[PDB]
Amino acid sequence: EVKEEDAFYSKKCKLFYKKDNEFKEKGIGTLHLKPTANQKTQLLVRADTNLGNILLNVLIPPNMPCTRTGKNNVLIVCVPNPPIDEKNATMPVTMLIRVKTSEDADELHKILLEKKDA
Repeated sequence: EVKEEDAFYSKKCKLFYKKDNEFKEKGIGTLHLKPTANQKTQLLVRADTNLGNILLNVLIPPNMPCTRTGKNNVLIVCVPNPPIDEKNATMPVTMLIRVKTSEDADELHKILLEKKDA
């Protein structure tokens, strides 16, 4: 039987932001998608390491572009919280999520589209 959990979509993955035409590992952790007080979806990512620190906590906006790269890779434009850049703080940054199975990637991208739809 399937256990109960707040987050409907939970899978391990690695975050990576684009800085100076390069990708830097933000921090290994697991993504947790769960509904918020509002009709919107809240995005949260817990650190894989023992230390349970928030890697990225933001709210899926109404307008968000999607970019599916490779087979098991996924890219999305969103505001990093906390923000890495001080000047571009307001402006979002490119983030890439590398999953274990190319299957998880597709699903992850698909869901998002639906989440942003409503």
